[PDB]
Amino acid sequence: MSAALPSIQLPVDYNNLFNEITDFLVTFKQDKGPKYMAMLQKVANRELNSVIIDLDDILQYQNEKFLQGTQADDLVSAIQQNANHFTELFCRAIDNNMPPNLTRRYFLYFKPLSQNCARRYRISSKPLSVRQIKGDFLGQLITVRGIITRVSDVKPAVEVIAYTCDQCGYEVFQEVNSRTFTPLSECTSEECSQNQTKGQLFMSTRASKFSAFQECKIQELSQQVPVGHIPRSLNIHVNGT
Amino acid sequence: TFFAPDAVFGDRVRRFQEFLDTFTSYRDSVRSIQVYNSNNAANYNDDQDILPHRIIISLDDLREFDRSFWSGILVEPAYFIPPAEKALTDLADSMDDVPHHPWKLSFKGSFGAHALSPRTLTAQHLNKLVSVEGIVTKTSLVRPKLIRSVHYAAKTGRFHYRDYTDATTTLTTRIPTPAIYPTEDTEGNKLTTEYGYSTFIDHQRITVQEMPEMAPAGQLPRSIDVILDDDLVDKTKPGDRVNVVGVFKSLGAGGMNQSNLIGFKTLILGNTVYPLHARSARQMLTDFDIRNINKLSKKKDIFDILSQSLAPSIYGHDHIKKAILLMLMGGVEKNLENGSHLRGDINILMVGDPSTAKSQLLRFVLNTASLAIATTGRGSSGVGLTAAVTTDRETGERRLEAGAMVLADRGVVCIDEFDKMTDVDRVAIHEVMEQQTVTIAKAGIHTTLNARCSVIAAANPVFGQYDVNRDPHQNIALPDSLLSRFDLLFVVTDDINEIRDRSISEHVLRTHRVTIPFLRKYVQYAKERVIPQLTQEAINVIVKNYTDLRNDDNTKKSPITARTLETLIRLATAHAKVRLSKTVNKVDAKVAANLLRFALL
Amino acid sequence: TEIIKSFKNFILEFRLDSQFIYRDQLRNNILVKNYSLTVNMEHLIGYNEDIYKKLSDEPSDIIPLFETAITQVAKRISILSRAQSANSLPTFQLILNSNANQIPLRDLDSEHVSKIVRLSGIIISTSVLSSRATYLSIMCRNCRHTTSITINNFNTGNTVSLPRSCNCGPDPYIIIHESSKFIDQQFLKLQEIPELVPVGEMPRNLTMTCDRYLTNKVIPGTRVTIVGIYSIYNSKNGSGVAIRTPYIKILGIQSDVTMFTEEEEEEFLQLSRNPKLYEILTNSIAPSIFGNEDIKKAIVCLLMGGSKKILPDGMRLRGDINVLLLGDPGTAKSQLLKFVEKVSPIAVYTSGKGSSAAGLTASVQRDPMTREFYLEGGAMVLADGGVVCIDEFDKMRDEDRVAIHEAMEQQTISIAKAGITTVLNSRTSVLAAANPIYGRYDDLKSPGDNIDFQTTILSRFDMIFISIEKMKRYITYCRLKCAPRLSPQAAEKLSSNFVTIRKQLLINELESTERPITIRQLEAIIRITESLAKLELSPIAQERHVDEAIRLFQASTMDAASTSLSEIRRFEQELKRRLPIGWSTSYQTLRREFVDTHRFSQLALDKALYALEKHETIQLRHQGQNIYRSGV
Repeated sequence: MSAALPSIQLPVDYNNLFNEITDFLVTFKQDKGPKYMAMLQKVANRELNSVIIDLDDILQYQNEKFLQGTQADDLVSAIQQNANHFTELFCRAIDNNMPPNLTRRYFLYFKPLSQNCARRYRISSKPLSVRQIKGDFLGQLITVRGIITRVSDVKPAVEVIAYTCDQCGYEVFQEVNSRTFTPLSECTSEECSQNQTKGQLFMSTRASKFSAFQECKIQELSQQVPVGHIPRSLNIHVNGT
Repeated sequence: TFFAPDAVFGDRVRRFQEFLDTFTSYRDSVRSIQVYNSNNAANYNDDQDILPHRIIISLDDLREFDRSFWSGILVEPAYFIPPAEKALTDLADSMDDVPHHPWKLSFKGSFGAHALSPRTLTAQHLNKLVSVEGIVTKTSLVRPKLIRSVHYAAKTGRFHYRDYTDATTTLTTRIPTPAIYPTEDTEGNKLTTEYGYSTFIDHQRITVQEMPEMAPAGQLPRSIDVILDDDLVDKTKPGDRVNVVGVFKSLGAGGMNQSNLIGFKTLILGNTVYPLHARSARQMLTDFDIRNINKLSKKKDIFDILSQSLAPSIYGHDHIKKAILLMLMGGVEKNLENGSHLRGDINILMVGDPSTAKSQLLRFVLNTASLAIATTGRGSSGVGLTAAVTTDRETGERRLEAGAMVLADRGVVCIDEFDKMTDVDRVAIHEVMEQQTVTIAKAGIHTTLNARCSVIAAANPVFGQYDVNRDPHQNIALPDSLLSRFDLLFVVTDDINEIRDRSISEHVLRTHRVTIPFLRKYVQYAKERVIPQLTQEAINVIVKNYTDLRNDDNTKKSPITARTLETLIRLATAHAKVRLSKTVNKVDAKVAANLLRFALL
Repeated sequence: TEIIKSFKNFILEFRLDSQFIYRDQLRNNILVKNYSLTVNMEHLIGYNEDIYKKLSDEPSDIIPLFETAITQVAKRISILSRAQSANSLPTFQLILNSNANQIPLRDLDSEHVSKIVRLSGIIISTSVLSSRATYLSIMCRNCRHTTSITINNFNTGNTVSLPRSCNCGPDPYIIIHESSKFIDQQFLKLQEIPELVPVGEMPRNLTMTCDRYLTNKVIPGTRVTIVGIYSIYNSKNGSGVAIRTPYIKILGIQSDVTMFTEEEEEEFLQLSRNPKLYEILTNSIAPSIFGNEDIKKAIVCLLMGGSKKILPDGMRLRGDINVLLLGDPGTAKSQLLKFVEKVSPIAVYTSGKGSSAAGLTASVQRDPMTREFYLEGGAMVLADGGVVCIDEFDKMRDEDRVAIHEAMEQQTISIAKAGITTVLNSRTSVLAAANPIYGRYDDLKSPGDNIDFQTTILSRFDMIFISIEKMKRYITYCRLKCAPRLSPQAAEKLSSNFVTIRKQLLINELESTERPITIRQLEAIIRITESLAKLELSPIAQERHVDEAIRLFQASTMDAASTSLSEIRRFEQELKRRLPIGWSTSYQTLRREFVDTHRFSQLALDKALYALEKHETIQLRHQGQNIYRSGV
């Protein structure tokens, strides 16, 4: 309903952006095959598991697209500001062009700009103190520096769980979070729905989406520690590659 | 569109236009804030190539400007406040519109009716704007708290919104609406939530006791918690002494809701919340008393008389008595420039067979002591410690409940059965005493907190009465830097002499059948005024002594350290304070010498 | 209505020479922002008779009209003040206190309901602050309709609940806690007089409720005199059919029988003439108990009290002391406890550990309802200003044991728990009957050393070893009436005594004889003499009167009668020059050496050792940690 859960317009426009993504992607210039294309086939050759993104070549892609217009929408300022969507959406933009999220096989990482590229002139990376960390940076892409403690043993964490009705066939994909879950039963199969008899579903381990996360807590460099107080610590999320 | 603008609200905002336009002082102040942010924004972008939005408001203005808006906010902060903050955010938008938040206010004041302390509070003060002062405990360990919700909706694109009103939201409460977590839009399109769009705010809530100093003679303390968020969060440590501006909330259903006693959890929101300074009494010396001090200060023998004034009941130990006095005084305090602070105060310790009144005296100490807490053996938990009150209390901000020493900072800590106390504590004591501070990493809030409290302790002879003949050490029984740490170590003996005994029992019987009132009075003024500083007059005497001390004493007895020296220092400075002298004098030196000797011998 | 105008004129016109009180008192309470006023209802019956009876008949109606009649002037005064020279004004709370007609708590008619009643008791558990929204603004959620509910008087009924109607339904109404004004429900529970006179029964107690300025004024254990409103709540049958648990709405409260017939004083003074009075007294106590004469008299001087000196500074000497009955059975002490328990005007016999549900000490128990707190009570809280009878005193929980040793000296217990730091007084005097351990050998053992590892308990304890229904009355009589004082000649006599004492006794202690002499002991002797002079009731002591005490305490000393260089030479030399690791040298090896040196007693062994850990031989700390239960 309107007047409940309002909508609010924002300067952010994803439609054109996603296009812009497809444009820079594998259609790229500075780095005969464009870097993303070739890299993409190396993955497509099955050889390369993860994909590291870099914003600098995006900076270059824009100065290419700025000048040398038409004026193109600024991804960086939008990425660092959100970037969370930018992950998944970027992923879709890619998945099309290759030499769904269930079958991806590749990991996507990004590398922030400091840099000489800052010096372009062009923030996303300001190595920061956990003190310097404010609870207002949530969702921002940030770069920081600190002492590694903890640094954990990777364990497979599952993303989504596949059960199969085998009566209605189909599949049951249950995403999973936090520590624990309760396995689903009966059948949610749209065919097993409204039937007098719903199929019974049992999971299949080969199907489901699992991941090895790897955990760490980081502590203030302690030179950065304010004169008083004590050095702070911070948890961090890492998975896959 | 919501419930549509009310000329209630409209006139409230509109009415708050001229103010703040007059007084225009704020009008530029906000601009300053913006400026600061802008400049910092350029520093991040161009160089490698911040400030809060609340602005204080003096309540003095309103009375002149608007008595009814004055009175209204004071009484009905609920109504007046929100529209005002709106006006603010608007003018803010006006100042610099082009480039692309609450924009709160402190509400300075000019308080108040509505000036009351945590002891005297509610029920009429309920849901009015209030200013209360007191100590900070049990504090809190902030938790970040989330705001407004955002969702992407495919294939419809678009977006959603949501908001969340905490029980702490606003101040005066409201009919609460649970919003849960928006998902699965109707029509049934799922909603992909988005962060970084969705705003959040850090969260914290701390408890405030009524001012220990201003506390009544004796009774149970009555404290109240307040929530503080984002900007307000973390400004002060537990054990800080502060006055808080915030509204009185009743928030929560008081049991009438679920049909199947106590009611209506109540709390203070924010707001201004100023940290304030206090010494390290009350009292009132008028003209006459201060004069009395002044005249008396001239009296040459005054110090001994003082030293006598303490022990109506106690024979002897005038050395000790004098000692206590000096404890009350304490050699000023010295914080070097960009360097550690010299401890001014002295820690004292007494050893002897029981019936020494050691227990008894300590009470007398506590009495005129002007604070502070007393502790006996074990004792604990944490003594001075915040315990890092878990969990939260309230909102998710994990409280730090300031312990004895922190609370006793500025004050006299009595340690009874000091021997009994656990070494576990003792480790800390090393820090507290010497380092003069406490540090807490526990879980948790990572902070070092300052307890400046002075120290005295009484502990039994190691075993039985054997203290007397026993070797200077192992009579001790609590090595070691312990032993070093107490500035003073006193060995009292219960050994008997018939003559002495008669002398006692006379006094004793008489008891059964220089006025102390004036004492603490004489104390406070002396305390705040004035610091003797130091004089090369003595310095020689002192070094002479000290060298004699390490020199001949290390043969005689032990330990003699630089510690010994500093103790001398504090000692003299205090004696000057007793003298009231704005300077140090060599006589005072002779005294501190005499005493230290007595300590040694 | 308009009787209020009579209350306004009562606030104004009523004047005692030279000054009308209520006008001034109000003018200050507002200046104090007390929002409170204190009435003596008798003074009203003085100024206006009809209104008084009008009130005592059916106060439930009237009281609010008072409050309005007050706030009506309070506005006038409020404005006249605020304007010259420098809303929101709530209805004031008035505290009416009448000293006039007590009611025995055991005695309350159903005819007292909803009528003014004055009676007193001992507050057991002062319950526990709550929030009462007595003005509460409500809103219908869907209807968006708003309302306000105001509840003037209530039990804890619960009195009022939200309406069910704004489709919009079920109850749409939503509390705005912005606009509501909440009050404190203390919900104190008044217990009657413990000493008198159920005497066969668990004494009955009443529920009270205290709001606004009436909350928190009292620590439980404080004897108080309540003016309140007899009332009833249905509650929930714990009952039936139709029984409604009564309760006392309390307004206001006057915090704190000593009066007796002339003839009692007469026969008293007659007995006072008795030369054998002390002797025949000593004959009255232990009719059944054969002998124990030192004990027999000891009880006597005990009950007589002693010197209580508040003389500046706040240091207050106390009376009177402590009693140790410890010894083997067949001494009758346990029964005798019951006996004095009888004789003592206010007495509580608790042997424990506390019993059974009663905390041995003042305890803090939340009134579960109203939440916040109430004094759970204890032996001392209830026995304050009186006798306290303890047995199996060695068997007591450590937790309370501390509070004992502390309060015993200070007469005051301090409870810092949670939001309540209050320090409470026990003027109770404790007499303890311990059970010694292992028998006569404990006398062959050092006379002390029996208590925990700490004779300190003994150090605290001072004394270590007629129809009586009248004697109760007499005891009370002498107790309240006279404060004796001491004669200088006796005083010096005492000086000589104690000098001979600590002197000769130290001369005895030159050999490190295991056993003492305290100034405290001296003061004990003092309070004894005061006890006897108050037995003689004389404001003044006699030297002979003392001479008795000297010898009696000398007997207690006899009871008290019945080598650190050597033991530490042994232990220390052992550790130091024998096995520094200590390994191989533990309880076995000392058992050998000392066994083979014929000086070991397990108590002596563990005594020298506990001394070493306790002298913080931190090596002895370390060995204890390891070699001890490492064993050898």
